[PDB]
Amino acid sequence: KRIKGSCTSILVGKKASIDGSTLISRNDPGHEALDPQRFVVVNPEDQPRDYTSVISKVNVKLPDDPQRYTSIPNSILTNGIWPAAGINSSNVAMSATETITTNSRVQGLDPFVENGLGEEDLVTVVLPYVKSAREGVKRLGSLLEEYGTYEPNGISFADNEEVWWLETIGGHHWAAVRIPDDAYVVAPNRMNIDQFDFDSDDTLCSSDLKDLIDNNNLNPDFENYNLRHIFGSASIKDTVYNNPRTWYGQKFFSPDDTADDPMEQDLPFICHANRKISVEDVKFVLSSHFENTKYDVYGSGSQSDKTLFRPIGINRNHNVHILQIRNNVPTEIAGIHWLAYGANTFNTVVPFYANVNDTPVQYKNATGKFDLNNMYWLSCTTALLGDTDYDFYVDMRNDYELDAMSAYRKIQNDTDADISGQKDIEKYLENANKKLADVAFEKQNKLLGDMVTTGSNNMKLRYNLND
Amino acid sequence: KRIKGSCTSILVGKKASIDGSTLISRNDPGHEALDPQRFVVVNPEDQPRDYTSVISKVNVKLPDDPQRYTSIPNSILTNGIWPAAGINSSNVAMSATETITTNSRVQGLDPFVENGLGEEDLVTVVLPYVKSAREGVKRLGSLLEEYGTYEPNGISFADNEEVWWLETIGGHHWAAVRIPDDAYVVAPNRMNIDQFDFDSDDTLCSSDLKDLIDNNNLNPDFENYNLRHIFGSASIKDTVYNNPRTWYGQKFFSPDDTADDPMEQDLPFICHANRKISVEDVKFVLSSHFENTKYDVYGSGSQSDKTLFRPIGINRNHNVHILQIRNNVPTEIAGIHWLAYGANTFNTVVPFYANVNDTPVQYKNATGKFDLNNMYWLSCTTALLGDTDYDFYVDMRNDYELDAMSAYRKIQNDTDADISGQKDIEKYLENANKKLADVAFEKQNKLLGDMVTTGSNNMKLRYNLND
Ligand SMILES: [Co+2]
Ligand SMILES: [Co+2]
Ligand SMILES: [Co+2]
Repeated sequence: KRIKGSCTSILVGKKASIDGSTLISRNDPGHEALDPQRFVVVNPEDQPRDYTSVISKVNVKLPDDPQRYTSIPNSILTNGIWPAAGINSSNVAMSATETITTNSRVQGLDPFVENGLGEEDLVTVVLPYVKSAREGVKRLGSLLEEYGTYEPNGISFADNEEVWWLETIGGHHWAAVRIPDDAYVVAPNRMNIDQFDFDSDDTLCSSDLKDLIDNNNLNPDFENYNLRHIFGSASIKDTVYNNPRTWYGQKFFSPDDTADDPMEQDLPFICHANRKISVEDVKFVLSSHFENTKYDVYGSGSQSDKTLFRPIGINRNHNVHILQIRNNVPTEIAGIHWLAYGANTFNTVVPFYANVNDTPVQYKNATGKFDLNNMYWLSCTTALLGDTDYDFYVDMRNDYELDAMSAYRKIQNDTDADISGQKDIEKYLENANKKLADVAFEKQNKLLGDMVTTGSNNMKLRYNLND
Repeated sequence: KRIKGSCTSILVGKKASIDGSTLISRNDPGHEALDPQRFVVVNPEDQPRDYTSVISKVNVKLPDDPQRYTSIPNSILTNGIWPAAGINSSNVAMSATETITTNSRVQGLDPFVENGLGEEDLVTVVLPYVKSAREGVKRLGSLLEEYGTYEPNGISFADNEEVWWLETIGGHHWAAVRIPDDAYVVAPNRMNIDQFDFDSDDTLCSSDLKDLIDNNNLNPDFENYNLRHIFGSASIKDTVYNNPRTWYGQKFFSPDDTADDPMEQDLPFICHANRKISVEDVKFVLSSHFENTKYDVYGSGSQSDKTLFRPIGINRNHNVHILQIRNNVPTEIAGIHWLAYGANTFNTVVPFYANVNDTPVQYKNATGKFDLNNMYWLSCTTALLGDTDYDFYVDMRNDYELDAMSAYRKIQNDTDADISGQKDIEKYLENANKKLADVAFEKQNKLLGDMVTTGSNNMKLRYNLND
């Protein structure tokens, strides 16, 4: 047995969002436990042409024309801080942090390959060599066929037009679905793809997948093809660890199409919300642990409805990551990395422009010993002070996030609105990303001050007396 | 009154399964507690021609042409280790470990015969002399009429075409139903056969059964014949000990045709699933404790709608045995003994080929004192280590079972795919069986290492903390 944790992905098609962007997202648990959030640029320079896989050490030959891409690194690993997600210079987004499920019937036919690729390799070997989400699908599929994989994975791709969800199937097979423009998906650590039309333009798969199913008695259904019925799981672990997370998201976006059983094994894959979806919505769902009277995590009653469902995106590590490819803006400022910051219950997402060659100084320094001029330690301070009397800080937490998002959006809007006469767009965007980093810091500083100010004024008469 | 245990049987017709096989199954009563369980081949020589019944010592003369059959034994008795189930060289499967019920009106007419056959005799005196599921039914019926029985029993027979369920009735009578091709049955320790057509090609019974009923006011119903209404029980014990097990299986396979009362006395015998049934499905149901939200064994809060409704297969004594006769392959490799291994919450089923003259060296040795090279002792260790922190080990346990099953199926598929050019099929299958026993061992060995490794690092920062 080995490594890896719990993740929830939300995909939004370009007509399903409030601003016409595509959205792919994820929340992330860490394995060891320090979470300084960094984002990194990988220039064609730094891209290997003879790549060696992280766990398996197999050697992979990569094309010689890699695109610059921005990367979001991860946990403790067995070989270097591999990219979990990213946006390349063609505005293609990819995220490969969603472990899914399988079953023993297909594994008996196409087993995990112990010397295969793992999810740690996927962004590196796919993202720099494709100019569309759909190319991302075909290239990854072709690489699974060639090198195999030792894991069950779900991978999201997006560009300004399309969103694709790819699922690996056994050691070498795969299947993928184009999310409709007006649709959204909530996907936990369980194989998600349901009804599947091999003919469709909206689908892609191993060229032998249908024959693989038909010739080996893999299909449990009397009619049609449901890929997660065929290749996935419907286990006991799913009902408490995966399905309630799907259910919760679908209850939020589609309250009138979603019944009341968080354990349901056949919640639809593709959904239609009753309204357009914002970045704030996605952030909330990826942050929120089922909270209305039902399933806190936790407080006032019940706990006969509790302890045994799985919180999102809290257990914790709490990093929400949202990749947005916008429309109706010049293509050079379209790619946005909404990066987590962080941390505890005081996390926000900061909208960095992805189209840059260098990063704000904060994300290459240390992050050595405690220093309140450093964003990490300031966050840790705010985090720790937060659990003092935490529902004395619950209402100033919501104001903090609101006020910080507001400040981030002001910068994004001002930057977008003044793009037209700029002679150096890349430096222009570097400067915006540095304004964002600065206000993210200033906001948490204002937060530390407000907590201490009102805390010292409450602790003062939690000690009881006088007029 | 005297000996015996709790059993649940599941029967699947050849069009009801995912792979075109017939399935008969049972989970296994603990006798006392010796649960290293054997796999045994019985050659025609070792078959008595003058058989002596186990308890009653009555003498039964058997034909002189017995077929080779594989047998699955037990522990404690007053005489030996009788075969509970088996597959013969004609690919007929039989299982006789399902005690049922009766009533005083039929017993008042045809009492149990104190010196008759009991379930310990049935496989031995039926299986070696029949070439079809249906012949097994006719022979058992004839043997009950002749020697009588002291018990109420349910017996399943299968070949590659048909599945039959026979129920003994009083001292000498019996009735049997052919399970339809597209149907399945969940049958606990209660007389199961309901609506009954004497005329039918799909039924067999005592030639006087209808007359017995009509002439003795045995029929409680205004119209037609329901055999368990007439001959069986609808008792208080049935509502908590039998019916919930039936209900649970029917909820799992036929969720939209099954209501929500587990105590229901009139759940149908024959059922139609909403999907095709896998070996994995059958294993899960025969293993599973009634879970989720309502009634575990045991759990959530608060424990009186959580009950005297009892777990199958937790009492505990979890040996799942599935007899499969495949179609889809040559007849020489069609009979599969899915055998338990085992044990505690750490059991899997291994698909041993039944068409062999010898058994893996595993099931011929001692079974002496503690030795970690022995499958039994290795199993006890992982089992005991399992109840330290039982849901620190539950998620690596679901992966253990999944991963072992996959490795088994890989071997099964490879063995099957290369059968046509084999010159010594018997030696070929013995070798495959030895691969299976080995990998099952190897897989349990890897589990011990993984359990100890993760255990050694979690209880170790019961430090209560810090990096
Ligand atoms: Co067509
Ligand atoms: Co350009
Ligand atoms: Co039918």
